Amino acid sequence: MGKDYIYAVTPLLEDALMDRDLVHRQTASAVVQHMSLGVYGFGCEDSLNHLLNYVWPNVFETSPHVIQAVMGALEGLRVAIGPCRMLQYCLQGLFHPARKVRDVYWKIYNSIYIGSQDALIAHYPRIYNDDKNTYIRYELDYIL
Amino acid sequence: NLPFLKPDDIQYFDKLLVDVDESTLSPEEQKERKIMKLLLKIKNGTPPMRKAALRQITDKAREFGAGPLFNQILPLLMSPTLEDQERHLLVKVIDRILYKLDDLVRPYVHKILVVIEP
Amino acid sequence: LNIGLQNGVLLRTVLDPVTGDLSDTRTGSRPVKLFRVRMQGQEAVLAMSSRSWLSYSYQSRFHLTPLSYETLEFASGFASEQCPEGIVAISTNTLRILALEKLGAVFNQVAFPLQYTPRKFVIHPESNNLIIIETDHNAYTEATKAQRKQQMAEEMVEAAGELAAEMAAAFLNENLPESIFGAPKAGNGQWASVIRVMNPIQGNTLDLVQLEQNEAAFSVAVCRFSNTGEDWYVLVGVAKDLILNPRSVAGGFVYTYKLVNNGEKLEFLHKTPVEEVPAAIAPFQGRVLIGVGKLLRVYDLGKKKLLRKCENKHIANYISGIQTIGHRVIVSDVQESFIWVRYKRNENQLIIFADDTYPRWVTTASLLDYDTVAGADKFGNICVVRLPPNTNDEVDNGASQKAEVIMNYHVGETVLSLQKTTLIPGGSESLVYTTLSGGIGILVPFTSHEDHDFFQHVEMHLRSEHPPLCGRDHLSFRSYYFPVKNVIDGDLCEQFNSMEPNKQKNVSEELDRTPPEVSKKLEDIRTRYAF
Amino acid sequence: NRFTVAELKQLVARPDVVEMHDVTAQDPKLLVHLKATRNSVPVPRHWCFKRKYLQGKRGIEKPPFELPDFIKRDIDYQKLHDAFFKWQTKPKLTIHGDLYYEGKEFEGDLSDELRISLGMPVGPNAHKVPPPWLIAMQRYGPPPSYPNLKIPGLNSPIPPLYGDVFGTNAAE
Amino acid sequence: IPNTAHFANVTQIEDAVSLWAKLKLQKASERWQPDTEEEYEDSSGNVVNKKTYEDLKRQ
Amino acid sequence: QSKYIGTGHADTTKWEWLVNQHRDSYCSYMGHFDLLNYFAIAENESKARVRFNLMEKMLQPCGPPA
Amino acid sequence: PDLIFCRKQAGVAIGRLCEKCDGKCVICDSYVRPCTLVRICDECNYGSYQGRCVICGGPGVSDAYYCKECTIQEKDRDGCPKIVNLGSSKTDL
Amino acid sequence: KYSEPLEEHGNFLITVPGGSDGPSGVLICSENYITYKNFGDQPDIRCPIPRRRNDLDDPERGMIFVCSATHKTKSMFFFLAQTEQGDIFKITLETDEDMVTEIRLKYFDTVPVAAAMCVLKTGFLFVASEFGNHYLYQIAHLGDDDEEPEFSSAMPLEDTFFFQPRPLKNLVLVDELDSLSPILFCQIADLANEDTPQLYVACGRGPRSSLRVLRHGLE
Repeated sequence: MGKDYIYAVTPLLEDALMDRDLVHRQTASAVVQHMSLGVYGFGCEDSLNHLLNYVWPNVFETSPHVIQAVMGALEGLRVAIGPCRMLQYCLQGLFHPARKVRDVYWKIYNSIYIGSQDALIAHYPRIYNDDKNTYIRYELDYIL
Repeated sequence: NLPFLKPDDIQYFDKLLVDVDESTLSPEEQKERKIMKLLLKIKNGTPPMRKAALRQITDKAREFGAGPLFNQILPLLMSPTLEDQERHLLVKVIDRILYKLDDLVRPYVHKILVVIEP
Repeated sequence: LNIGLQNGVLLRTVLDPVTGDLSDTRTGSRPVKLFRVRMQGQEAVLAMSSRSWLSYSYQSRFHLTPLSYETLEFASGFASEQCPEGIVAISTNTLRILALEKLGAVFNQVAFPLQYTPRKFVIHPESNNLIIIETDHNAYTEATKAQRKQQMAEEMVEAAGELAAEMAAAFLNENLPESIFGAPKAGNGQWASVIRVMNPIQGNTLDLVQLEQNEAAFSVAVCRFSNTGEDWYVLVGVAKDLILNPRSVAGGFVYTYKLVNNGEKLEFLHKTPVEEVPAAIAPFQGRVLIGVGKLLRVYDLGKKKLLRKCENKHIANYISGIQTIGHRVIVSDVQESFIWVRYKRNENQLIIFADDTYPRWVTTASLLDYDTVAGADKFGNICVVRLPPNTNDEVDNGASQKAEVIMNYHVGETVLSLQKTTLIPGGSESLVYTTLSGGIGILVPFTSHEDHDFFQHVEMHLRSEHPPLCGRDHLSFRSYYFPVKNVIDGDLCEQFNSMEPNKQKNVSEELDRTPPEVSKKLEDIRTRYAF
Repeated sequence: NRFTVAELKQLVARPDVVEMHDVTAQDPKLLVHLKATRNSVPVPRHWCFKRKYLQGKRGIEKPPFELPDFIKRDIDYQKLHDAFFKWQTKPKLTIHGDLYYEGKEFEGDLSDELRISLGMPVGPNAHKVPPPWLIAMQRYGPPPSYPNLKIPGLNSPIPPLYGDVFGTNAAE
Repeated sequence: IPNTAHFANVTQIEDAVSLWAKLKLQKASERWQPDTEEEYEDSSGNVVNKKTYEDLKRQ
Repeated sequence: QSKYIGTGHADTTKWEWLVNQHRDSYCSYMGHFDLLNYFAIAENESKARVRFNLMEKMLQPCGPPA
Repeated sequence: PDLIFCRKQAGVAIGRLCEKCDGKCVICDSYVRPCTLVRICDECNYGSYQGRCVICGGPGVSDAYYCKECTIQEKDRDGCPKIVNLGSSKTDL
Repeated sequence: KYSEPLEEHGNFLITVPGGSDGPSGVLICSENYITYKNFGDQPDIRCPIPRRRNDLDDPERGMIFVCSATHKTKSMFFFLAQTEQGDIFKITLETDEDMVTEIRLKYFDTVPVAAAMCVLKTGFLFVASEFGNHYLYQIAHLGDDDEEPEFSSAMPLEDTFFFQPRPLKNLVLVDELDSLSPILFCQIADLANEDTPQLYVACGRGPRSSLRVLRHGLE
């Protein structure tokens, strides 16, 4: 029933997902994760993207009890949004110089990999070919 | 840092409790008797610390002696103190020993046949 | 019981002690007469009208198709020695006893053999003649095959024998058809290509143009030129050493033919070269818009070569398609989604206006509306997207203005051709798409929100009532790549007629409608949008 | 032991989105290639900031959540669903990749009220009532910045003018 | 050198000139793609740009 | 064995990422039907031919330092 | 409070739960809309392990299910969902 | 229990039926080499692929069987192996009941590319086309034990047995299943005088590729 009325509750969750406190963040992430699974494939991806825009920056949290509230949200958004956009977000930092920045990006990538293992195959970019190997997957650029 | 001992395992509990030096002064391959205490570590101890004993004995049953190995493994489970999980662990250990000691299990056929039958 | 009126209208209703549920349809504009026939052991209704139709139940489906034959005056069921089970139709001064062996099907096939893998069509409205291309990697050309056979014979004649010379001559003179021996493993890059121009009325190949053992073909079009006259000019693409895996092409060319013989020939006017393998062509306001590699160039009539009237090298990875809107060109990249660029004629500049977000491996596209364009993918999905309503075509990492996918979902096969057309005169035109597994398909838009909600509830109920026999969930096998949106899975929404009776009654009561009423509602869409 | 900020920025074919801190990674070319995605979304601005994006501007001065008019404008029978599910306004927020920054929120026609306050009367039926800025346009000529603008009296006829519309742009 | 966003993290001279040169107007977005092909022959010759054909047809 | 095979971690090399990419991108080629009947039309080979080619390419594709 | 699981080869053994731990899923730990039934491995129903709760680890009173928010996420397709860790191992009080 | 490398990467695996109905063993079919290997006290047996004589392709390509099949007679078990070209070979076997001795192959016929072949009883073989129409052929002749050259693995050589492709002799296409796949392009239009626009679909694959006008009606 959330698909019938989900755009009117988006700002109410966005204002709570802001940098307000350390306990008002798990609640918004849980609301998003329990609404995405409920509006799975019903045609409400717009508001889901609106909420994900805010839910993504909260990934950088050192609270051991506050990461799971965002990790579950990401694991729900991967399975209710499709890796074509979640991996698109998570691709920019897959090799970031920070040792504590890849620790979260690789974890989110693993969480988005076991789910939709072959679904994300037609979602990666065209890794250009270096002179030391054959990186480009030229076996998918046919015209037939 | 294994857990506490128990009076029911006093058959071979002289390794971590007494000065049972099998390598200092003892018969040949007496350390296999301490392996029975290691079997206690498989029974009394942690899950990984218990499975490590079986994983080590799997690569050491061929260099332990079939006679003493059987004489120490069969009475360990023949006693009435073999609990359900203890019985399962003893069965797994005997199966691993048989898979390691294939031809060596022939002379001990009169033992297990008298133990596994009841 | 079915009654047809004077016109093409005819109404059929189930039988009962009193009148029951009834529906109507046109088969029309002619005297709708009815006759009884014996087919498949049961009875069937032959409707004599402007289009002779046959209706009967089969496989739990009320198959109602038109008869592939001319109209007649009367009909009867003839079952005798010459025709144990057939229909004798009395036409205007003639009696034809005919029998059909088709049990269940919607489309009857008329086949025509070919030479290589076809990859494009062309509509010649002046003559209604089709212009197709055939191509295949690791193949041999006609003249190339002849030269190879002659060389093999000359090499075999270098033996001592020379007693077996007649055997070599016979081996070089025989002709084993490709259908019997397949085709030789003609090298790793040895390409074969040809262009054909035929008429669909028969198997009359009006014209054929072969090519060398390395020349290729990947696109064709039949357009006019504002500079030249009204003479229809064909433009065909060709590759040269387009070795794939690893991708290493050598060049490309565009052959301009004058469409000689009024549709049965073609004069080789100019072979305009290019440093990239072309993959598209289309008249952009009276100009050949060819997308070579990652550069879209609008060319005009060239007496010796296609003149680069305009160019734009802002293609993402590879221009594997193009569209012809009235004022914009919705190019279709081969690594990303579509980009609806604008070709300012006053400025004479092709600027990439708006791209998309998802990396859709576009394979086929079609302007479903003035701005909402649909397309297929390379994995099997299908996505129809449109730009926002307020988007001025002068303003502009991604383009200045961006659009989003409207309705996307997994299909099951690559939709090589998603054309917005009417499959049956009488209903609104739907998007008919092909597939890489032979199974054709249709996508019909809704008209009332009530029917939309009803179909959505039916699909949501059947997704838990009838589980897929493969073992995977329905949404996993329908949204395998992208989440479904505004697209009810008709493959499962109509698969309730072959379910358990108790489950059918439960699904009907949960939907607040009778099981027969639910079946009638589910078939109304297929009857108003299909044959 | 790695490429400099200039060598690793010139060897790449798209240094427009190059970052100084990114050149010290384990694979700078790989990171530069991945950052060159078509329409992806980079890391947020809180990568290196140690303020957590909330301690700096901790003094928020704004309402917590303004009640949207999509649902606010027995509880209600013929107006509850007819105002929230019928007279609903679509929330217009960011589209794809507006990743929340630290602040991210702090950074010929005239109106009737201005015409009433300026002392200009309403438009008559068939007469000449120009604004006082139209006399300078009738004396000096049309403005070169907007040649397609039409004014009543000079380019547009007097019977045009309707209400507060004292001008119309006619693009050719 | 014009103030471009790509030259933000740059802090040098020679490097600045190399960026202003290499990142200048490359082959992409050329001079409107000139292809005149004047009617001086009507059957051959199309290399005349937007200015060559103009001067050929003026006189 | 099957703990996390398919993806590396915080300091995964680019080559070791592309190797898993190709090794899990061919399984969607040898198993999926549209992306297997589409490659046998371009290369003009049978299903068994293309499948054996893809299987043999799983030894060390993408350019192996072997 | 990070609970561990067996995650072995899911055999043909159905799940169970205690009188108090029967509603929530063995993994999702929620009482909202159970979707599918949980299972166990071969070392989860063997002698003393016959009919044991997957959460309480004691007596079984029902069948172990998964939450609808945990089955749609393909979480049920993992190994044995038995709640066992270093503390909740076989040799536990 | 058994582990043994192979000289060539075996594309398929076929089981020699063991027990009373012949000995057991693997029937691997690598690139241009069929190797039968019964585990135990039985040596392996390799046999080259009898490619067609006077070919026109790259000779450095070892043809591999693109399909397989079998039948269950009283004691004569067959293997209708479809080579890469389409020449269905009736690869029989002969041994001393304890160790393989030879594998006599022969060009039984030449059908299209076999993606699936069901050599069932009642004299029927289902030649499923990898791309295009499928066939259900009736085995009229005996298939094996004819005047064709019995190619075995005991006869040494130095140069595969280039046998000429014989026409359909040991089989007859009883039925032709009209498989409209794989479709390559479609266009809906009423090119003819029919009020209902037909659907012109270019489909097939190379030589079997063709065009087809689909008319929405009962033929």
